[PDB]
Amino acid sequence: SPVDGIRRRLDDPQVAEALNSLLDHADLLAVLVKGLDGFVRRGDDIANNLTSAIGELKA
Amino acid sequence: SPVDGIRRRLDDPQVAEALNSLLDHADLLAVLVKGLDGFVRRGDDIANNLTSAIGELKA
Amino acid sequence: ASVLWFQGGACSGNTMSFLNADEPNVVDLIVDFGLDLLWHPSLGLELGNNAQKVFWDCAKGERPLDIFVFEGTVIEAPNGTGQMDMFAGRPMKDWVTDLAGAAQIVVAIGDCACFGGIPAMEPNPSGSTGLQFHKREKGGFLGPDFRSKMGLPVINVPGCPAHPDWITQILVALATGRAGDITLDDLHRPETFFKTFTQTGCTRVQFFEYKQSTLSFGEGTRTGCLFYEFGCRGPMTHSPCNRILWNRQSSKTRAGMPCLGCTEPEFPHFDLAPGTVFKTQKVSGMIPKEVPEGTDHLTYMGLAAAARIAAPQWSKEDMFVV
Amino acid sequence: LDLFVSPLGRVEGDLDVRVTINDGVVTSAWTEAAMFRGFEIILRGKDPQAGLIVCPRICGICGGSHLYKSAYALDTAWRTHMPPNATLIRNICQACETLQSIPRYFYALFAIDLTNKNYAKSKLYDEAVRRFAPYVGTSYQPGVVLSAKPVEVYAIFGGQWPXSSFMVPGGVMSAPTLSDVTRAIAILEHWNDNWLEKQWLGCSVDRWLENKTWNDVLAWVDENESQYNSDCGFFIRYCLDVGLDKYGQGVGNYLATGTYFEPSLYENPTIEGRNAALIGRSGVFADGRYFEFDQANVTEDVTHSFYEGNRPLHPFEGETIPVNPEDGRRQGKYSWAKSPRYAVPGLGNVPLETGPLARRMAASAPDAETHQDDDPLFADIYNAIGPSVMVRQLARMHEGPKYYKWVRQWLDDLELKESFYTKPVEYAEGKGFGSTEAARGALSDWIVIEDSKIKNYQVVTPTAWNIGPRDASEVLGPIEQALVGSPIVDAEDPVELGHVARSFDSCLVCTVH
Ligand code: FCO
Ligand code: F3S
Ligand code: F3S
Ligand code: F3S
Ligand SMILES: [Mg+2]
Ligand code: 3NI
Repeated sequence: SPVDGIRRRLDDPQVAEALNSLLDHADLLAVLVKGLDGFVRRGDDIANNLTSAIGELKA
Repeated sequence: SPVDGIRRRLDDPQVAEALNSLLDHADLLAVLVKGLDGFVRRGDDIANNLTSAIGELKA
Repeated sequence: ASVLWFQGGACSGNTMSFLNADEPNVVDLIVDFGLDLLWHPSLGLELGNNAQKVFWDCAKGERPLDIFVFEGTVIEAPNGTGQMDMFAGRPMKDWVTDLAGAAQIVVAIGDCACFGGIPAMEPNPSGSTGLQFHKREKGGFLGPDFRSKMGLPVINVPGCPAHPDWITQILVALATGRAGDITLDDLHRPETFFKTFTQTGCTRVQFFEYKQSTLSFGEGTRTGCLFYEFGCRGPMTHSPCNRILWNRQSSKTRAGMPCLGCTEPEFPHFDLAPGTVFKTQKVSGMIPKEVPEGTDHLTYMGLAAAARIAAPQWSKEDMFVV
Repeated sequence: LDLFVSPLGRVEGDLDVRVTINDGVVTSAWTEAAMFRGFEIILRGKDPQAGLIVCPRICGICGGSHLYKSAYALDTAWRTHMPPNATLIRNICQACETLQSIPRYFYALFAIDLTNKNYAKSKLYDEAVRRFAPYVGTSYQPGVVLSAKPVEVYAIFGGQWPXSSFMVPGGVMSAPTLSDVTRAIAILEHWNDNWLEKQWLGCSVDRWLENKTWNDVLAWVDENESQYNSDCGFFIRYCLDVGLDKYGQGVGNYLATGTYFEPSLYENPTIEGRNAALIGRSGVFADGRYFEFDQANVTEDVTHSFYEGNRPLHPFEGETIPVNPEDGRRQGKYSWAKSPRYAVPGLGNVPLETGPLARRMAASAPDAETHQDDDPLFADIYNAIGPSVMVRQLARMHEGPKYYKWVRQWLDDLELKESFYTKPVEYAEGKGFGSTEAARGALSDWIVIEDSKIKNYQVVTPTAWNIGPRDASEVLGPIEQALVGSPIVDAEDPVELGHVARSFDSCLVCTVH
């Protein structure tokens, strides 16, 4: 089975080592995605900030 | 077993917290990869758009 | 040109919309354009055995059937018997089989007939399907390879209901020798109506361009585009709703109602699942899940940010003022 | 003679009528609604506002009514605030749909049967044929063509007709402009002048509304040549000549849920406050007596319907579980129509005829408030000649002038600077009752929202009231009893069955949904 093969890859010492190092820095990945979610959910505000900034340079 | 070790890391409170936060913003990751897939599948169109744009600046 | 108009799992909204026809109006279409309306459940004089005589003559080829219009879904339940739609002594689906096989042209009017529409929403108790489609999937009741005697597939005049012109102008074209001018898209819809989008001619496209959202219904719709907060499917929906106005007056989007994408085979989209009605599904609260047709989320969002920055003041104010 | 008429068309859907005929008279009747879509089943688990999209699709001709009552079901379920302008727009659009229905149904669905060969001996038959023949009738063509105008008004406010969902909890989606209202007024005045007054009445709406008795109506017919030769005057004379006043009596008991809220009285829709706020009054007229309508008294029986069930259910606990028509017919079930019954004290759960006649009877009830329809005309007609095909039709047609005047006034009442929508709280839970008088009568939604989803959604349409089959007590539905007693001159073309069924303006897509 192909799913069996992914489990087989997970056994690989080198694959496992890399996956473990990814889970060691999963907090950083989580925070960067949370930061991106924040940036996206405040994208309208950042757009209004760039609008007020350009609008000042217009005046 | 090395795979058992990745399951062990998954138990870790801090690893689990980060993986849960990743799965919280998974929709953002999905949409960004879908956006990239879209951009790639319309890469020829964007290339034709840049060709027509440069071709205008040429004339 | 004889026309037999049957209704399966229909609400008769396509007929009522059709009766709103102007230029031609329905009476002038039926009388003055040489279209002999053999029968229509809402308009035919014949009842009972006289009506059945008309139907059987059409089905068996005793009299010519030029246009078979079908409105409503092909109801197949229960258990494929179609007895949830018994018409004139038969399951309606059997009538559909016979008459679609007899007609020179078969026209499915309205999503129900074209694609299954609202009755085909899960759990689809009536086993409803379209003539040649079930939602987007080609084949429906008649099969993907069905062709009428003029060689055409089922002409899908979608909508829920179809606008009167979407059918009447096709009928006029057929009656005036312009059948060859009729081109059909991949959903068998007349491209003369369905190359445009609902957004095409929408009074709110400038707000769309500048990513100015209508925020609320009622007076809130004096400004803004409905795409961002109300799930307007205008930019993803092929229709001339804003080109050829409804009732010669308006369109949903002009009026402040989001386009529900009813000309699209998936209608009702998302099966009206909770949270999808008059709402834009968004990723991370700001990226629409569905972007306009032919755009990708990356470019669309980049252009949207640029437009929000460039947006002129009038795009942020009421425009459909008293 | 057992006569099975299939199809009986021009009832907006699939209807078969079985009748027992003895000595040329129907002695028993069964109405068989033959097409089922199951929208109540579909709505379960959908978005709480899915009704605003789905319910209009119950019916093309009266979907706007469905929208109206579904919106009010949500308004009550969510305890919304309705700005007066929103109430006005809802009233206008409901009434405009009805104003479209009145001529469209009359000419396209009903009056063409007046050309039946059974009437060839009538002295008015040639004129009836000239006027009402399908597609070529001199009254048919303008009546049908102009029937599209009132729904142009509907489209002005709702974007389109049919199939807008612009009536939402908290108001309407639209924000009418000045030109919207002026154009709506112009369209309405043009339609009134060109069809209602010129063609239907041959007089002003005011002159018609001066008719307070049946004798007033007869005097109106004879008053002058314009009224005499109007479609209304001709129709009355034709009915009296050919005997349309002599059968189709029906139950003689009526249900009106009412519609058209006075904007100041229904700003916060509730089930309990609904009746007082109505302009077109609710009212049950049973055993010659007036009763207040109460939705709690509504049950639906499926004994002879193709649904599972063993007891009448109030629609809040309603269920729509189809049974296979083969099995159901083995159990004596014969219709996809449920059998709505109303608990009238001293009478039990009785069938009630719905429709314009029911509304006119309700409007004849005492103690009308100032905002409410107070019209004794059809109390007098009911007492003088009783119900019939002619009287039922006259009630329908009588609503034309009345509703036109109401719509014109409501358009004047619009305060364009004021709100059309109060954003509601979309509560995860709620029980809503929305009701209206669609063209054909009491149309009602009982909705139960649970967990931000539709937990239950039960629609009871006016034709379900009228055409619904026998209940558990074998009591015939209003249309079934109206068919009983109908003469049958020609079993090959039993046009009188059509006259009776269509005099109710039967809508079978609504009946079953
Ligand atoms: N009018 C109408 Fe349709 C019916 N019956 C609904 O409600
Ligand atoms: S208008 Fe009615 S017939 Fe079907 S396409 Fe829409 S539910
Ligand atoms: S431009 Fe119009 S069609 Fe919808 S997406 Fe905006 S309201
Ligand atoms: S819902 Fe349909 S009628 Fe036009 S505005 Fe959208 S395609
Ligand atoms: Mg029901
Ligand atoms: Ni109806």
